[PDB]
Amino acid sequence: VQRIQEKIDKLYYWDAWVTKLVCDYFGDEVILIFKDGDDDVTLQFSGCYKIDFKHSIGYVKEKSIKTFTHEQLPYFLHDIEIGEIEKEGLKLYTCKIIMPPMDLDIWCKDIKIE
Amino acid sequence: VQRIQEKIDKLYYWDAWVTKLVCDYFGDEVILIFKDGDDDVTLQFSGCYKIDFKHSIGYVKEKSIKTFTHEQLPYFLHDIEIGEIEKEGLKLYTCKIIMPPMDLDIWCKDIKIER
Amino acid sequence: MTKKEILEKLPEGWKYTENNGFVHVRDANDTIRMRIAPPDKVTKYDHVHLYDENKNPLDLNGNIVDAKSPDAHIPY
Amino acid sequence: FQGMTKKEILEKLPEGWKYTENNGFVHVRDANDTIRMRIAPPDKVTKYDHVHLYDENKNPLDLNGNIVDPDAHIPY
Ligand SMILES: [Mg+2]
Repeated sequence: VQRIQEKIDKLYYWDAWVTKLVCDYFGDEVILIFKDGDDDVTLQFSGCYKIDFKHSIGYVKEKSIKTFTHEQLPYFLHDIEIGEIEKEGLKLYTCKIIMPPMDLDIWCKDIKIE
Repeated sequence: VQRIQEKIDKLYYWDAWVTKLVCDYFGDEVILIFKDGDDDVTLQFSGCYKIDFKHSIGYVKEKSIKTFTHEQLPYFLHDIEIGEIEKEGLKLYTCKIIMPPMDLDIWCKDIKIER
Repeated sequence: MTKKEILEKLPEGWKYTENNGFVHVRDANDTIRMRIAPPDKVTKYDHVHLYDENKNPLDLNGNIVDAKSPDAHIPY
Repeated sequence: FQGMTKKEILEKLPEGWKYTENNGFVHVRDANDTIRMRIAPPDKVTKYDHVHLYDENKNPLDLNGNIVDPDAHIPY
């Protein structure tokens, strides 16, 4: 549980801009890319069984995010928290991400940084 | 709500195989493509503020979905239900989708059918 | 037949799985070949679905039918 | 204009700049909707309520408007 969790902390992600957040393949897979200096850190969550993205209603989007420039994107990382749960005998990692102005929760089978 | 809901019902989506389910752009947008005979109906949810994708734990995925064939995809449409909510004065559509073995819940600013 | 007698006469190395009243059956190639389903808005009864190796809706007699057809929804 | 409280930062916002606050995070963006300023509660490595400052191209600035990568985490 915690090897990956402080392997994430070793990225020194705090306050980093997120450039892409994609949930694909029928919610099997989540891709989060944030910038470390000028480079791209990828977080990849595979084997997902729960994907829950909550955007703050206080932060009203006046156009589709796809037509934002990276200059207009507000999303930045505040806390990534890893955990472990078991549901009907299935053990799953959990990740809760405070990337204001949205909240993310993922129950996945693997987490890997690229 | 019911205008939107009965355009959806007149698609006859029931038991349709779902070919693509995408949530992109910081959860701003959901794309669901299902097959109507040999034709493809796309549902698009834009200006989304909540996305809740829940997969059944009873149905264990033994490999990554991306390496599935379309023949091995289990997902089919069983019920789509449209509703309405307002939170801190912003009105939003709610969508619940029973796509066994997944359940989907989406709070969006617009819903659009294309085909 | 009941749900148990359909499932127990399953072919070759066909497997299956049940989740919240849906049964998904796949053959040895893990191709979905059959579903047992509770009623929905348009089909008001517990039904069976059957599918060839290319996911086409079949009737009792193995003929491809329109997924929309009543014949695709086979009571038990 | 360095020594301000958060309340006067939000009240003296420049021309055309709008802002939004939610769960103790404030985003201020200029007339081009470019994010220029963010106020944040403490996290694991910064343990004080801080200001973030950003140029026309979203680069981190220090108190002096000089572009920075520590100094980027500005008390108020
Ligand atoms: Mg900081």
